[PDB]
Amino acid sequence: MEIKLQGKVSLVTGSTRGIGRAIAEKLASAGSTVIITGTSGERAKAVAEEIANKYGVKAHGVEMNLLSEESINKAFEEIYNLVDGIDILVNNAGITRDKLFLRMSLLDWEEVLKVNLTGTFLVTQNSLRKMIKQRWGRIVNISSVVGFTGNVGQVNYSTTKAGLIGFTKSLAKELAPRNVLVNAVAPGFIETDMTAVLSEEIKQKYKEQIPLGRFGSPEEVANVVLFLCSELASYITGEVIHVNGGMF
Amino acid sequence: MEIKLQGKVSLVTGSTRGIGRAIAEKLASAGSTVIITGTSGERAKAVAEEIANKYGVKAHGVEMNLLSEESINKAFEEIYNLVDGIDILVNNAGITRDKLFLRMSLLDWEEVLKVNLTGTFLVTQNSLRKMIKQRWGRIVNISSVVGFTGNVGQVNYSTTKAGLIGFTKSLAKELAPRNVLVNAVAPGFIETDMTAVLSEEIKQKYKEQIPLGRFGSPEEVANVVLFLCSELASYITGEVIHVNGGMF
Amino acid sequence: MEIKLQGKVSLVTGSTRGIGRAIAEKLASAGSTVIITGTSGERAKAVAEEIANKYGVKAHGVEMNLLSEESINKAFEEIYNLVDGIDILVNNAGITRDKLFLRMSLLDWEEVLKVNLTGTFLVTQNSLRKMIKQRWGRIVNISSVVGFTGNVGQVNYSTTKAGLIGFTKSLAKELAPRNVLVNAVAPGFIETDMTAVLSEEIKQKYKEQIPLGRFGSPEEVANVVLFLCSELASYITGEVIHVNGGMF
Amino acid sequence: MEIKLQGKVSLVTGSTRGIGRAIAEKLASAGSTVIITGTSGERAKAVAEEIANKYGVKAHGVEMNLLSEESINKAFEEIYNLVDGIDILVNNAGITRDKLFLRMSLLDWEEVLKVNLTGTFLVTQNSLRKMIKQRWGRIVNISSVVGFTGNVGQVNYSTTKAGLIGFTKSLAKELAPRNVLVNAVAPGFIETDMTAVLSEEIKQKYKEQIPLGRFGSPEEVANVVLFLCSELASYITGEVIHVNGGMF
Repeated sequence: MEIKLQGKVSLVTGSTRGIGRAIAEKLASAGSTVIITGTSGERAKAVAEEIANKYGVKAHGVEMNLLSEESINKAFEEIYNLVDGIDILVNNAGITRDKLFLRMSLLDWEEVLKVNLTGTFLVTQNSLRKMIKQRWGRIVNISSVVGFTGNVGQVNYSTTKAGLIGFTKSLAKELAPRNVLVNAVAPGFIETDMTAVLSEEIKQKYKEQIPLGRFGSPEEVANVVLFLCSELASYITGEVIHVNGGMF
Repeated sequence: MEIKLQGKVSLVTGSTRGIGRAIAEKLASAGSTVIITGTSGERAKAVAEEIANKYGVKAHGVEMNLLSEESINKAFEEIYNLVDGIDILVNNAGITRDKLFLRMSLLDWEEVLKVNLTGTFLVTQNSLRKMIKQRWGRIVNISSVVGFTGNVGQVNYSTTKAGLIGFTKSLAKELAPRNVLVNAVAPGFIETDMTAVLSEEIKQKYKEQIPLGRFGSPEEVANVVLFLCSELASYITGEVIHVNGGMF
Repeated sequence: MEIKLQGKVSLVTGSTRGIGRAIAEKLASAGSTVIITGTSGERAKAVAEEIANKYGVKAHGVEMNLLSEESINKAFEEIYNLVDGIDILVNNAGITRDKLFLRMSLLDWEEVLKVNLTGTFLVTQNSLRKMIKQRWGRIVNISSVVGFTGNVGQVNYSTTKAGLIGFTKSLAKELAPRNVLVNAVAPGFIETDMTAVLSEEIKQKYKEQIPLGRFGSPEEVANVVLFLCSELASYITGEVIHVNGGMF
Repeated sequence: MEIKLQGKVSLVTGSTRGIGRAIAEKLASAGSTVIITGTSGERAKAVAEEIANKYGVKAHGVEMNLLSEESINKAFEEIYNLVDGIDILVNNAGITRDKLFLRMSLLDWEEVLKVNLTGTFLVTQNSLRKMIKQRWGRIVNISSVVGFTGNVGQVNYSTTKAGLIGFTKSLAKELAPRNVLVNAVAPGFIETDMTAVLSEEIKQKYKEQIPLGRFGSPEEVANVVLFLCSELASYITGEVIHVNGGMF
């Protein structure tokens, strides 16, 4: 029983590092052609080159700043000149602009909404063509346990991660007749190189909230995304899969 | 067992008609001073006057266009010159721009998020002062059953109604230490004057999804808001109360 | 705005103390006739008398052991010889038999299910007659936040509290056409006399999980039950109201 | 990227037909040794023989009537004489005893609870030994969309399917420190040979509730169970994965 994606093209936004990069590497490991995006076109192309060398797949990197509608449509013009179209979309790009509510600036609130909700809206609208035409497509939106539980200092981020669930369920209903499945993965506390700036004390505090007693790895999140893009998830749509070690 | 709000001041956005107006009248019937808002200041002041004559409460109407930060600030400058501060905030104002996803324009999407999420954000930030200082306050966010089930033609609206849940849960956590409770009410299918433009045909349809076999009235939603503003809801925060006749 | 239940008859199981008693007193304070039940008929009649003297309502106490179908039937035979019928049922009686799963005996498991689910089933079947005939009735099931989050040492109890949600949602659908509303209240950590046997140590701990920073009182849970039995909850059915200070 | 279970032993209850048989065949297809159970030991051994011939795996059939604690412990004595122990448990066995509530017999209620909750409790307790010892184990409980939405005529079944979620989350927390993951799969409307007795009319009615517009196949449910038993689900525990074509 193997999962193979040879012949498919996957676009993973915000994949020059962290969870997004693990997701693109995981899809590449299953045979998928992959499109890497980052706010830096140079870094995106560099990462795409590394992934192609490591797994031997066709990979392309494009600059895409989800704060700009122009940057997004422009990245897609480049994308459609490189591939026939997109079969799999993983809306991973997302930002935080943390601040206690009473003092959150309008810009901190709006940028988070602009990238996490509007950027996801635009990227998804631009990726549907081939999927609807062939009646096969997979869209996976990366949400967060915080969109379900709420989190102090992240009212903007939590609002968007919960909003993505409404986005996922509504879009899944609209696209279901075309066999394009739309789902969400909600990671809990995942270890990335950024976790390195946390004090041992704060980290143990977070781990205490986790029944498995450990942070998950980016690859463990990527594995669930891979499952949703596989033939094993053909009857799942409009669903959220929590990957948080038992925390919620 | 009496629910009384005499001495309290309630701001209900988008209350010149529909559910918003029913909420403002319900709070006034319990003795609350009320602030009515609408895109038409003239209309808001007129409604405030009718409510004041009907229930005998102190009422004020102010123009507030949630799409405009300047309008919001100007409304609050007027409010704080009329009232000592706000004890109760009901975030009811919201819009829909229904379109199938494949037919949705960036403005159809951005306008709905700007009013429903960003307008709610700004109104809430501006209404907290008195609640926090006195360690008592109630914020009720009006979501919708479609933020939970998703709905065809409403990917934008459903995203915002789901987003208000993450907003509610996160804000509830940040303000809980100050005893300011933040909850949401998620109405199902409610009969308003906007409902008459639908066929008796399409209405019987919608009713098919409702176990109680009938649409709810605006007053039935308003009654739940009243409950959340009362002493009976003193240990409830970060919660969503579904008022949908058993459909979800 | 007055919540009055004069002329209504409420059966509250397991109401000789704790949350059950607070619920019965709260309903009596709104004018309801109340029926108190306990494993000790003598104790139930005594409590009924105290409540009757304190609020001036018609109150009756009956012995009801939910583990025993014969006890249940005998209690209802007595009830229908004292009251015309039941308008409001609060399924509050329940037990815990805490054990780590690997240490749980079949009786630790079966007793908890027999009382919490099967006893609730039988009491409810026996209380519907008047509600159905008159097209008005309210059934409130007391669940618990652990039925939602799960809890170590409580696999049996959590199974029953989660089960009461499916019970509530299904029964709500079957009775909705008759206007008999079925809802659940899921208290978080509530301070009762059973609480004093815990260390100030372990209590401060539990409080750590609570945003409001305090345990709720039995009266705060009772107030929510009262709300569900009032005219303010006429469009709510098949719903769970969490009363946990923001923990879930 | 392949999923292989060679060397592992999987017990699937109620696997002589339908979804349970698809699940056992799917695990066998990935290389797992499989234990088939049914109320008829003869049919269980026959199915096990067929699966072993089709996939070439070690397979064993045992009679197990979940209505009897004696039958269950006895099946396990046979099981432990055939395999070192159990690495994967799929609690699939479940029954319905449909009846409108007001007229449901106590036996219809209790049998459903006895098999779906108590049988699952006992089977799970008997299967943990090897898992806890080696710090690797996967338990998958088959729930149902009806445990979440409720369903007319199935208050007993819905109660148990929702109860299994509390069971899953509590047990996941207790076993997480041992790396034994406990999850649930909630199928929606799945086509089995029993679906053959439904009128074309009723079936179209059900399909109308499904966005994908079709029933899922037993194999599509089995695929999700396989995912949860794979290395791709190593950070998932205490979760429910809905497999219902977008219905909920």
